[PDB]
Amino acid sequence: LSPNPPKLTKQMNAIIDTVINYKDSSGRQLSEVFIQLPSRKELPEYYELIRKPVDFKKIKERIRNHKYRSLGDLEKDVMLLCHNAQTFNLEGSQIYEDSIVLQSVFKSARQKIAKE
Amino acid sequence: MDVFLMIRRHKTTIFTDAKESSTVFELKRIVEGILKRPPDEQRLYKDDQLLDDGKTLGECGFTSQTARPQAPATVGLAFREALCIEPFSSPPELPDVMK
Amino acid sequence: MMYVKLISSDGHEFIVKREHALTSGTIKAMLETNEVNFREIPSHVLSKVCMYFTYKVRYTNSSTEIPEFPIAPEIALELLMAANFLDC
Amino acid sequence: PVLRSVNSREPSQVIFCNRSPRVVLPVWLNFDGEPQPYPTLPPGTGRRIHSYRGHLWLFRDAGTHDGLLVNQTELFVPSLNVDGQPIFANITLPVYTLKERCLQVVRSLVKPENYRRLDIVRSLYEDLEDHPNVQKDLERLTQERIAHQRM
Repeated sequence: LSPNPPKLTKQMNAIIDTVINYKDSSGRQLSEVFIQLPSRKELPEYYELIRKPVDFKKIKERIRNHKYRSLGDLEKDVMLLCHNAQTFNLEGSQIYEDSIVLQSVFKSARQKIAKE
Repeated sequence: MDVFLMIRRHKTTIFTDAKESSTVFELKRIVEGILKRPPDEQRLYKDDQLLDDGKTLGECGFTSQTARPQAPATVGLAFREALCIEPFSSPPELPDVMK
Repeated sequence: MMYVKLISSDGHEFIVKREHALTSGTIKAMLETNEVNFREIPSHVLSKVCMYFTYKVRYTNSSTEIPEFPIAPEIALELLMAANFLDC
Repeated sequence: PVLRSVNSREPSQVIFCNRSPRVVLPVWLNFDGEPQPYPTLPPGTGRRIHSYRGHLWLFRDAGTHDGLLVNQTELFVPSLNVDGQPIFANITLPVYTLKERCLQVVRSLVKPENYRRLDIVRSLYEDLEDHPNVQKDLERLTQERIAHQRM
């Protein structure tokens, strides 16, 4: 509800922007498909299997609303997105592999922010 | 505008096309080419009404919306003889599995 | 000349443009000269086939919207036999 | 696979225009060449949709799977949107062969269990049983594309 210390908010945005603007070795923006969830009337089987749905838009919304109170609270929601992606989608598919790299990029972005 | 016609004379059917702006006389020339009978020896009909040579097909009632390639308009033809349109053969009774 | 005569099993003659009759490979093979007799195809079926030739010539490789070729349920089977025979 | 969508980065706005009396099933070929059914279009309706340059589309009758034309051809490939302007995809009926048109009519009036009870030539039963499908046409359109690419 109330705003978190400005350093924390700036730290949260720096990590999320690094994860969203990330380009893999092939030069692709991996976050693109994870920005917005599939529509409930478009893929209802998603909301049937995924009990706690989340996307990069919902994560960015929780930073500005100050719903996350720490870098851990932010990490838990990014791990959940990647886990949900790895649950619904088949192993070996491009989307599945893309969620592995994004999850790793988050850990690297978090560690670089902690070092500063 | 193009009109699609079925010219009927007894057991003869000519399938042809023309313009709405084309005359009855012009249609008679097409019939002349096929059936080798001069336009003076010809009588053309629409819904059993005789058609004047000077009139366009559009003036006679033949329109593109009603004279379609897949549903041509009927043109009655008689020679220098009563206008006679002989019915075609009939399909069999519709099968029970098609009912 | 520009027209061919197709005669039905029951005696009816159908005079169509050469271009229209050429839709059928079977008719090409069959082509008094410019006259083709069908001992198996009746007049209600042959008429529909000629309407199909007109429809096909007019709408093939044309930019305009294409309407449905109508087929009443009662002729469907005989028209199926004739089209398979004529290869059109 | 010859017939597949390329991994395009270029977005393309398309006008899917149903100028046919059939309910249209839009079919997107994915990156593996696999057919993906998209939302159907009622007769005489248009949808502005978001696609990609180099993506592959096919159009079928949603109830029977009969093949349809799009801009007078079988395959639809979105091109460049000149100054944002969308690409017009005109979906029409093809000029079906009289034999195919007849097969569609008989299939629409007879349930499959009764095909063999029709008074027709033995071969026409197998022709009725051979229902149109995307995959059958995909093989034929693959060969035509290879032949074009070779010449």
